[PDB]
Amino acid sequence: SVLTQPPSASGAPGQSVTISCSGSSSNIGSNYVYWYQQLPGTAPKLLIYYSNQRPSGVPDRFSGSKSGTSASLAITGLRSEDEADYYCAAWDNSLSSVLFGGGTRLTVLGQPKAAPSVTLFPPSSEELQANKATLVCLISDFYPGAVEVAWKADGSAVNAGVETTKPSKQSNNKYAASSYLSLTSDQWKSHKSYSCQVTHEGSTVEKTVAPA
Amino acid sequence: QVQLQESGPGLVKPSETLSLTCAVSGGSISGGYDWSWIRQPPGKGLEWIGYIYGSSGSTNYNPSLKNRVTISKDTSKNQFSLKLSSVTAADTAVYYCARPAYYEDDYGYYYTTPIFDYWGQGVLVTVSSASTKGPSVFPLAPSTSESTAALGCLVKDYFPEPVTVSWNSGSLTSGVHTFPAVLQSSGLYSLSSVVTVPSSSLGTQTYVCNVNHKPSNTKVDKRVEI
Repeated sequence: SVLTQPPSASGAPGQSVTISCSGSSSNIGSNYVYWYQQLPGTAPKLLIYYSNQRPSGVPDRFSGSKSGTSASLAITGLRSEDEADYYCAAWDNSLSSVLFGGGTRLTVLGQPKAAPSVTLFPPSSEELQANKATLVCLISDFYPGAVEVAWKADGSAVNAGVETTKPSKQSNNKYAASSYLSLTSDQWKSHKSYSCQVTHEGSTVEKTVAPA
Repeated sequence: QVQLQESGPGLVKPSETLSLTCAVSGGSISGGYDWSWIRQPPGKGLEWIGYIYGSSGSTNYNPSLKNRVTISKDTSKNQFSLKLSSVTAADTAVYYCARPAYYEDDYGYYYTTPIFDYWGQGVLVTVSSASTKGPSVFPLAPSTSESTAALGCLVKDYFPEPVTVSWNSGSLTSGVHTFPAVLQSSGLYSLSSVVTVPSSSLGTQTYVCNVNHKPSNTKVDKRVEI
């Protein structure tokens, strides 16, 4: 006995979307359903209780229902701020447990492209005294959430020492990422310049630093 | 103001026992509430662990945890706690404590057990056989390039997560961006926290990043100078 939700859902701004939750007679078939909304990096918040009731602060854009062994969360007048993970929950009489659905990640369509802002830091003199040199390339406020990051040494593609994070959704619905080029102090001073090149939606932004 | 706050070790070795507590304020632990633990593996979904009922001591647990779980409470400290034995990587998660609220249903009852209306901030527990490692903190010194200046702190080579960074003891909040950490091939994390400031302020204003790595009980306040 599990609660099954589609992992992803989407809708257009100003339109509606329905998120389904499938269970069995022992949980949804005989008990109230609860819904929870979770924004990135925050604790979940109660969204719906007793299958169709809203707590204070939840707009009537959000509505819940249940029929048989399934339940549904409907959201109308979709806004970009509704992008979140939505979980259903219910008590199961057989297992004597609260069950959660796997969660449904809601995407609101039509959000405009946003080019990344790129900031490149050379190593600090403190790290250089330890014979190490970490270059830091910070990438923020881009949309959609997919970038390619390449490093250059005197304009030649760097292979060793690159590590780049997955994109993570920011609170403003755009994305952030970072890339690290880990060098020795000798390698850093061995080239005239280093570059961090960030490609996003077919266009690139490149920053360059040089050992001064 | 009902408030919950988790505390406990961020690193637990495989096969040992995870132990966490939740300090409750703004309300007595003896209230008629299902004092609940819920967890969420990084990047995955919620899982209910169980509760202890404040006015009886009665407990109920998720059978997925297979008799590994004990939830207790302490009235003298106004806290409840979680013990999870024989942990594995499947037990790495952010652990939340939570409290229900009373909503009357159509027949006059409160069904509190699946209602989580007040949540703690959550505590990350990483189940790992690798050792704790405190960070080295280095200054990151400096549409636009120089009307504003990005300065920051590189928090290098730590384990496990998390690290928090504030700036000027929390007095500086505008323009702060603390990035998600990178996991390097060494198995150690690094992150960078940056604040964007008016370039004029680089003389008249001191900037200090307040780094906290609780798993190594280590705080570093690093002055960032140009």
